[PDB]
Amino acid sequence: NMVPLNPNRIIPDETSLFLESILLHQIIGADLSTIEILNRLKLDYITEFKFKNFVIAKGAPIGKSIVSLLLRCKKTLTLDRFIDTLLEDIAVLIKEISVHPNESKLAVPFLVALMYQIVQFRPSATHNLALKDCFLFICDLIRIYHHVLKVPIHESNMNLHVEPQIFQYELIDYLIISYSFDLLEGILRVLQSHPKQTYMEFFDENILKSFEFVYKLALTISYKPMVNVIFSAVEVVNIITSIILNMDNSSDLKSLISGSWWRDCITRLYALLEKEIKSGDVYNENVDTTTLHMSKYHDFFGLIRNIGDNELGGLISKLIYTDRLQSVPRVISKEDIGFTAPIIGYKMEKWLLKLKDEVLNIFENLLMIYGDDATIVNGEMLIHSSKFLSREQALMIERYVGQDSPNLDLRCHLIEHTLTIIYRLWKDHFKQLREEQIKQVESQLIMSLWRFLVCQTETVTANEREMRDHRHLVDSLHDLTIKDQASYYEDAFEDLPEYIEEELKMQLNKRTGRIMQVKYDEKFQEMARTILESKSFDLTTLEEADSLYISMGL
Amino acid sequence: NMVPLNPNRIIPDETSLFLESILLHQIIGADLSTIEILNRLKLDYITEFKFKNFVIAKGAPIGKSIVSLLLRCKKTLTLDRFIDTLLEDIAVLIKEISVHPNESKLAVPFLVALMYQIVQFRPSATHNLALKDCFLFICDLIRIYHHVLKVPIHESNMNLHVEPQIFQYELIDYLIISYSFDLLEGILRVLQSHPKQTYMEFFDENILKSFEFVYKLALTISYKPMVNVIFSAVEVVNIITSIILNMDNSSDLKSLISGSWWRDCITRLYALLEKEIKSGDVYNENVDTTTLHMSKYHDFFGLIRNIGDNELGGLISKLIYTDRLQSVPRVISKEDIGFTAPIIGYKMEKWLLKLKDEVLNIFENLLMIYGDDATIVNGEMLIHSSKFLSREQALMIERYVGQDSPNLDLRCHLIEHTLTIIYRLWKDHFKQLREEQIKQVESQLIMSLWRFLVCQTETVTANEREMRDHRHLVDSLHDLTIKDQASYYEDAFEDLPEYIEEELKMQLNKRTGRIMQVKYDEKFQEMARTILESKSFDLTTLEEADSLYISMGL
Amino acid sequence: QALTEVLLGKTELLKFYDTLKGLYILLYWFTSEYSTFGNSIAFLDSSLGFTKFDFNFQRLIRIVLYVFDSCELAALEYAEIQLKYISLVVDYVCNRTISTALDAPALVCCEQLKFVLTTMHHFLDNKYGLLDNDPTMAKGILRLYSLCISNDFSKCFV
Repeated sequence: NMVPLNPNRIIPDETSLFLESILLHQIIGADLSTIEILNRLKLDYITEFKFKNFVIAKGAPIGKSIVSLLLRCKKTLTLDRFIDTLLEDIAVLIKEISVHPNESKLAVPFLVALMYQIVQFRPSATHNLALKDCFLFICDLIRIYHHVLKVPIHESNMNLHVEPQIFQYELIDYLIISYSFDLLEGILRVLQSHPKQTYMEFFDENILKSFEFVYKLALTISYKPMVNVIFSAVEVVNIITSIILNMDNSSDLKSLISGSWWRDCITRLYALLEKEIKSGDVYNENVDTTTLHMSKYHDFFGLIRNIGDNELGGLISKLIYTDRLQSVPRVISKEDIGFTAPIIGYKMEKWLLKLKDEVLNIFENLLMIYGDDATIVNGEMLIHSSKFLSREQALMIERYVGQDSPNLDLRCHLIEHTLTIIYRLWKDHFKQLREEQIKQVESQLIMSLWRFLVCQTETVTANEREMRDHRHLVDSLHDLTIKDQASYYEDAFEDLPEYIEEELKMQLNKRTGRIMQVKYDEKFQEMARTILESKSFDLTTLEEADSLYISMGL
Repeated sequence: NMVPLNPNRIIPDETSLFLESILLHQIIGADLSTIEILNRLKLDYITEFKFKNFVIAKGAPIGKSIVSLLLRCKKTLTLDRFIDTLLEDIAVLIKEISVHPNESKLAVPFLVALMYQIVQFRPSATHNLALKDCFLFICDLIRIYHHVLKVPIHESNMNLHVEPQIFQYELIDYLIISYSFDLLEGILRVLQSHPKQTYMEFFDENILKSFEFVYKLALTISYKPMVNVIFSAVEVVNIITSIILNMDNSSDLKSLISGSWWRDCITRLYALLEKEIKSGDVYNENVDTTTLHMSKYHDFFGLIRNIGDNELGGLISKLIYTDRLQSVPRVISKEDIGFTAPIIGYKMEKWLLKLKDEVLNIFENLLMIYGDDATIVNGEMLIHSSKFLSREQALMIERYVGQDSPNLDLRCHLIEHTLTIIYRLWKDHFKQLREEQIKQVESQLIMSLWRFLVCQTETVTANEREMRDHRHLVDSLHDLTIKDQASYYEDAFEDLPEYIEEELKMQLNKRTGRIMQVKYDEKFQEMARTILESKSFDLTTLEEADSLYISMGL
Repeated sequence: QALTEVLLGKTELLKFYDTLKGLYILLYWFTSEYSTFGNSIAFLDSSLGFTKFDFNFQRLIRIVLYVFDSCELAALEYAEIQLKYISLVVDYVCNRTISTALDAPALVCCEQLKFVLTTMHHFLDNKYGLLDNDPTMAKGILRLYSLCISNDFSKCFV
């Protein structure tokens, strides 16, 4: 009854698979593979490079030197030694390509994306000290590429837009910055995949200091923000707080952490969360720090997620002449880019709603870190989260219910989740919640609770019949979604046995009610009830609470 | 007592090893790897090529299209399917690069050498129908590249050597022809390595017809012979006759063979063997058809053997501009090539002596094929082999004993082996040996036998003492050889226990006697005795034989 | 043929040993130079450093590499017989050189060079052949580097 083994198990050579994946690695949008674009590269200022038998001549094909290193170290090293050999060698390559005044850095984005593909292929064998070395290299690499995330808010009155309208250097260093932060995110997720005993090798003070500088560089205040790198920079902090939660020896990590790092992160998180998401001025350039707007001149996918349309895709291919060995960039006139469909705006809104979800998610995570009170568990997550909850309910009701965009459901899931972020902060963390700050938010908290307490009346739904008319009114988009899923992409969605479309005509209807802002879930109504009704704080008196009960009836 | 197995036997991926060997494959002499030189290749006349998803654009990097095919078929095929996929695809590539008037064929030598590396890597998996297809492709490929081996014997009186002194097209097609014949040799040795039941899949009439044409093209008569392709062409016939000997069903092969193919091969073999080997005019250009002279304008190594000095290897590197994508060749002025050491001449003599050894070796082989008599077992291997034996004894004694070149021992091993070629032809094949042709060679046969029967006197050696003085006189070069072997390159040649240099003070002495033309081996003396003394034919009468016995004494 | 049933593990111990040893000596006879074995034997029939024994030997050496990866034995005598085959693989490629007067003996087949180089490299990569006061692998490495001092094959060595 024992299953018989395979006598000729062909375990594939994992470094051969890794090498082949390197060689055929191509980013999404460009014509040629990344290695081949590197073959189309030289460097006519560094007339010789060598670090460890990694000789690059003056007019040498750079990717040819790469593949020399690749094929050489393939015969020699095992997997992790091959990896970190490539990591440190291409790191030193990126290093002295960077630190030179006259040198163009066109190889650098492809080198960073190449190195990302190197890292993320097998995280099981990728070594954490190599992660640390590469990580600190990307951190001080971004403080080298310094002036990108520090373009000022407004131009001068005489800051002329007369210009050669060039885009090649801008494309180079936008890809450098974006791929760099993407690589930081990749390092930390593969370091997350490394086990829950093995972090102190990665973590020391220099990790936190370098990331603290580049984090203030990323979530900027007096400069134009790059929404791309904002995604990465907050996903980093997500991975950080996640592994702090999921290790046993969180004490060494939090003792390494100074609370200045916390309270400098949390202010930029608040200033991020107090921004707005409006489709009609995403791809417009507008007032700063209110509109996460994803500028037209940096619009591609990225290494992890495919964040935009990648209008710059063929422009990555036209960065090079593809019939020639060069280092200077091929031309991109800047304004040739650029009315068909604002679905681009809707999916960019979908990304930004997932972003604010991640912001309140890491708020949740850090509260679960500091179950105890601290400098940062201090009450401002009543204020800022309550402001967010109140605004994304009020102008939800004013603006969104009946706007039939696909983003309505996630935008009203934001309030559904930050209700619990209010709730467990209220119940389990009342000890720090100061008497002054609750009065700083006394209107909006109680009103936001009452916007769920008004939903216990239940005089809209009461049936099945008219509710599906209402979801024809507002939720035809999810009807399209579920017909496409039921028709193509789900095994269980065919030949429905008259118990599961029963579940459908329960859940689509409660979902479209949750869109229509009446008839939330009773547990969320109870969570809003057991803060306002709760006598932990005098939110209302009894002679003021009935003034709100009459505003339902009751 | 059973040895334990290995639970994690890492069988390497053999196609990964094969692919890596392709990618790092570099010919001996050029700077870059072969694939990397192919990366510097385009073709601006065939504006698009495609055979089986093998799209090549106009200015496309050709080796990039190769490595696209390589990495694509790596993930899909097993080893033999990967091989013959590459074989037919690069074959079609070579095909339409050839059949075009305006097209330069610079990719073709590297494609042929690449294909050779493809074939010879694993002969165990390489399939014989693919060998047949590739083989016929190389045969009609050489009849395409027709005029190379058909440059006339002499130039005209007004055939001016005013010329642009270009060498690049000459280098291209000399490498094409030479690598082509080298590939033919490789196909037939890997086909030899294929087992002794599996030849009829390879062999049909078209094999023999195509090779018969290219063989008459190779061992030319009215044209200037390239010695390189003569080596390959006779090694082909060696492999042919060898597998004819080493199969059981030789009858189907010899029934496929018409005797015209034999008697057209054997005439060119006779005309080859009736040439001379002289060091002082190897690298001179001289009278034809007597001096296998290995012309200066084709002097490189080749794919199997390293036949020359490879003066042209740096010129193979300088065939391309290496910083540029091109198809036209980089410049080689023809006479920049070209006093230190005629050791180059001595080693080229060593090659040519091995060549004539191979000629008489395949004579031996075909006699052992036709133990029975035929059109070609017909007596002319008394005449031509006896002429060779007599001349390489006579001017051996006149010219060589005391010339202290390293080639003396093999030049007098030629006579030692063609003595047996005479001998077993005499003993076992007397039935066809006509009464007329023995009188055509009556002088030289009996005189050649007498030059061994003079060595039964034994009045030079008789001791040890003076013989080592004689090997100081003529055999100091083998003393250098055996001191280098005794000092570096033999395990058994240290701490000699007084039984093994006892072998040396016999064998160096019999070797230097065999050089000094007195005191051959007694078995060779007996073989020369049992032809002349033998009454199978009246070579001498008894009253004429004593006239030769008195010329020793006796 | 008997080499293959040590894969299935039912092989003996001394019969294993002298099967490997008899394989080794049958290799060693045919790895000799052209002067010892001439054209008397039908796979050494071809001259010019280029025999039928070439590719069959390159087959069987990969077969015994596969057998050595198949077996798992750290015996002292197994290390002793393990050094023997790398001695044989350097002796196979030394004697087919042209063997001139005082210059380094130039090879004939760069493929046979690459075969012995990659063979002893794959040998060393798997921690194979370790024994006390034994200069055999050192001799092989030094002889092949002496072949590849400064010729065109030095890049082939590296």
